[PDB]
Amino acid sequence: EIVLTQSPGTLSLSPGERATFSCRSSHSIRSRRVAWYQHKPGQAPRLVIHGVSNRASGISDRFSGSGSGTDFTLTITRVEPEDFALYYCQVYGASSYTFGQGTKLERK
Amino acid sequence: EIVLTQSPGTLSLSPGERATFSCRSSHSIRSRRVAWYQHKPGQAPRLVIHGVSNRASGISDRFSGSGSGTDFTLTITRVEPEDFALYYCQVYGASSYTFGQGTKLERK
Amino acid sequence: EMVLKNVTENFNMWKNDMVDQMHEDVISLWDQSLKPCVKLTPLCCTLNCTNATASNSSIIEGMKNCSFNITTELRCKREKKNALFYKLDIVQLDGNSSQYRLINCDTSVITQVCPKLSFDPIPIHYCAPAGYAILKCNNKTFTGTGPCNNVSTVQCTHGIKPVLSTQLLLNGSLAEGEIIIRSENITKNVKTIIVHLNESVKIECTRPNNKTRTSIRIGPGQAFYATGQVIGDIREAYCNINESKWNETLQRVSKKLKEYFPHKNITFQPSSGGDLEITTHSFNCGGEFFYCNTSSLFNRTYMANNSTRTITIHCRIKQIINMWQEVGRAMYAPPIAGNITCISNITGLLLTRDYGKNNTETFRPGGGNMKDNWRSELYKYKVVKIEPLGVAPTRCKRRVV
Amino acid sequence: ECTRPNNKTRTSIRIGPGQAFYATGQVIGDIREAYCNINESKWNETLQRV
Amino acid sequence: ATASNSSIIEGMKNCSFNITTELRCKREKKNALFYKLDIVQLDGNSSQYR
Amino acid sequence: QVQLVQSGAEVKKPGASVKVSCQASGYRFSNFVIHWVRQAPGQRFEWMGWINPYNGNKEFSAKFQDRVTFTADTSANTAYMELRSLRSADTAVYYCARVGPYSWDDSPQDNYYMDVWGKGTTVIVSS
Amino acid sequence: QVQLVQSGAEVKKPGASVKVSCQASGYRFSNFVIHWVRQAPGQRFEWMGWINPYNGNKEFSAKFQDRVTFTADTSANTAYMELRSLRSADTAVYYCARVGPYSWDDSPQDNYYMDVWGKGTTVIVSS
Amino acid sequence: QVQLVQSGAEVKKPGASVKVSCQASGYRFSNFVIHWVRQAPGQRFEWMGWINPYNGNKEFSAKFQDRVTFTADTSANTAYMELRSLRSADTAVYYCARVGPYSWDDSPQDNYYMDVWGKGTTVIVSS
Repeated sequence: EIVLTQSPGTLSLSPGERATFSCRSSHSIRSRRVAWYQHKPGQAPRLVIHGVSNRASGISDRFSGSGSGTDFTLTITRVEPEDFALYYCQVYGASSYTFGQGTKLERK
Repeated sequence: EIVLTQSPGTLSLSPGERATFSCRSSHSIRSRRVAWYQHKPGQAPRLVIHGVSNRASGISDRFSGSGSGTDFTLTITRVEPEDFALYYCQVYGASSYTFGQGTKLERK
Repeated sequence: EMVLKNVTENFNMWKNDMVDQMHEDVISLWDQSLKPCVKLTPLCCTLNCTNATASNSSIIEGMKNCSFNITTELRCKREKKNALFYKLDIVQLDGNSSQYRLINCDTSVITQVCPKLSFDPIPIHYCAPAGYAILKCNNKTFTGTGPCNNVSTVQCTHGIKPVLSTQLLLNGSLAEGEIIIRSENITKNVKTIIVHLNESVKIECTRPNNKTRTSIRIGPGQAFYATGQVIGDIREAYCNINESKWNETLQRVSKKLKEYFPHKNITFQPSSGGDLEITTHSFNCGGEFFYCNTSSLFNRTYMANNSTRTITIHCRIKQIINMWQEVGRAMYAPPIAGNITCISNITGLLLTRDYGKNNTETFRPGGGNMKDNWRSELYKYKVVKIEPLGVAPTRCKRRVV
Repeated sequence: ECTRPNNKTRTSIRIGPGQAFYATGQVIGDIREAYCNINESKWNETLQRV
Repeated sequence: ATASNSSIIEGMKNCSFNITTELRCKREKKNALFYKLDIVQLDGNSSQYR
Repeated sequence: QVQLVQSGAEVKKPGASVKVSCQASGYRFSNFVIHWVRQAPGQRFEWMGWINPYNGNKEFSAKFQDRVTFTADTSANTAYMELRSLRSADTAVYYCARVGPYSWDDSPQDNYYMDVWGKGTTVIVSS
Repeated sequence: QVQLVQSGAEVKKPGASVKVSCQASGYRFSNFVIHWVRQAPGQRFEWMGWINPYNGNKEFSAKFQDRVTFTADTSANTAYMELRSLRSADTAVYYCARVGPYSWDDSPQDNYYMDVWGKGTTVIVSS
Repeated sequence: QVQLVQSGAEVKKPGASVKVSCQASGYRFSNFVIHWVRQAPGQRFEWMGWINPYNGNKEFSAKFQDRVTFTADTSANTAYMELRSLRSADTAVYYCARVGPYSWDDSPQDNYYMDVWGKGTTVIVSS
């Protein structure tokens, strides 16, 4: 069983500026079966990235991710108000599911 | 297979004296699966103690025993003329049966 | 059912043939159903373990918690998994100072029943095939052997319940007349005696401890199902019987038994001793196989010439079984979540008498040869063949041409 | 007629559960190979006949 | 094999083998003896039998 | 559009069982494996298992094998779950999920990321 | 009272077989496991095996399994033993024995101590 | 006298199969195992396998097991071989063989040395 740690716990940003998040794993994910997701309270949560780089269907082009080995990343080119929400990283596949603690994105 | 050694080889006592016997073991019997028995020639042998401390049915209160680990003991509070006989220690059960050499209890 | 005028017929229930096929069928179905379930041979390797600790408790003396090396996935990972068994499936010595082993696995292959299959008995009728028939003795006081003054016939017997039980016939039938005591007819000393009541006495049982379940994967598509953490206030299992009705029951069976043996004493007594399969009243209910110290219930002694004061018996439970006392084979039973309650109707006893002594009989439970269980209920029945052809004289004749 | 004169004692090895591999152990007695015996002259007549 | 009262026996191998003594664990050494014509051998820096 | 609709909220007795349903729309229910996911307040989402309506195959986390059971019905467009021996730690929001489509270029089980979810259901452990 | 009665004494040929019986009284024979025990002159007792007349289950010391065989009959109240391939070392006194009763408080096979014996029988290997 | 006679020489296409026969005389064909042996120009002989016409048991060098097949017929006094998926390295002279007679003192498989051979057959892999 793998464990994930996200950082920063909170990133405070107004609309327009750039955002970058990191997710560090207790192990190394050779397979690239990595997925990042979004959540707002009161709504069903939402997908953003799967397989490290494959953007989800219908989600904006501002989201993008990269990584290899143990360090996995998500960034926003320019934040907008709807982006204020929690974001989580995941390792998935072959009886090896685990999530992260979540990263809060909120208005500066 | 476990090996036992009794001591003393012979104890000489007149009626009314205290007797104490010892039986060693090559392996530690953590389970208290021990028994002591009596034998006279020309007669079917006889049980004394089983389970280290539980006395056999119908046997006098003069007999008693104790022990732990790999050192197991038998004793007599006061000897009487009927006890002049051989006394034997045993480990038993779970395909681990074995006997000692014996100790002779005889008139001083 | 069809009743027959003026028929006298001999039955011999001790030698009756359709108990043999009862036993043969009963063994086979467990054999047939059990096979696809995965086996416990890989776990039989010896164990290292200690005294268990229940929740909020410094000790549980009724338990043993046991650590074991077991193959997992397949043959290239193996882990120090842990669970707990009960002491009866656990023995200790040989090899090293702290070794422990399962009780039967050295001598016999062990299997656990597939957990979805149920042990509970159900009524089964038994029918003759084409060209045969079955006879009964509607007589309500039949001894078991000799001619029978009232006989009916039926295609299928009434439903019978394959209840596994020793020391007490439970979840069974009742005699319609007085209490019937049936025994071998050759000699005073007999192989077994069957007493069959005409009124049932309730037995309740329970195991109050709340069990929770833990699983260990040996196989590639199978699971061993293990017994894990303990929950709830700990007690042994126990059963409850009405006291005064039991006093009347024991007075009545004695009253009939005295007709055979008219001298003053009868002595009942507890078990004969030996190994557990006889010395404790055994049955199963819910999903686990009870074993009860019956001794308190048969301490009474008699000489010739009603929902209160309930008696209770300590009852203690096992998971590995020498079922049908078969040579070199055992069954494992998985645990069941939470507490289990139970009710049943006691119907009779399987008793045995000792070698006689001066002016005193000694009757205690025993026997337990599993065929006695069915001989106690199949005494009515027998099977017989039809010969449809016969020839006679008469005044008739055909025309030659 | 045939005979195996050497006396053989058995030794047993437990592999299995309610099972046992049956092994050959110590040899006993004056050792000889197994042999068989046939009447000579009757055999000569037998070969002449066939 | 050293037969009784004999330094040799030309018909017998005495044969030592590893085997699982419990159901599915505890490898240990054990010995028996066999006839030649169930036995073969070639290999190893030192010899090895089968 | 793709949506999964869940049962109503639940508050159930300690030691009892909680059973939940998850009905789907916008796609063929028999043709996507389904997850079950739980989140305690402020804690990690914890994975539980998956089920495949097309062949009935299953696999659980061994932590929950003794506690959870799934089943699905092609005629109902709905998946069911059942959690037994309920304890106070089970107070959490529960979810059901759907995976994305498998492209022929993909490696096995690459798609098992959650593509779509339901709105979730609250489960509380109380007398 | 409890007693086990044995066959008469034996003097038998080397390489032949010796057979011994042990008939009981005072209890139900079909309900107690039975041991067999030997003692050479001045030596230890050496355990041989046990048999359960209830079911006929058996267990031997592997030292003797090729050499010894047991059996018992419920209708005879008697247990039989068979020792094949006699040797001079087999000259010894032989015994049959009984175990004590199992209390429900006991753990498995704690009762297998010797509760009662027979008077024994002399066996000598001679021509 | 003893002789083994073989098929004519072969030149066959790359990737195809080559099949060879070996007919015997002077002895009962069904009562001797038969070998197959190859030699490339200037190289060692390489074992191929053996066959026992009496039963049809087969044993191959694991180097060639996916490539070679044997069979024999008792009514023809002839053994057949087939080598599939020819490559240029297969260009070699091929032989069939016969083993010596077993004798009472021999251990098993002392006699599988080559007692008699045939004259050989040339095989070349070319278009």
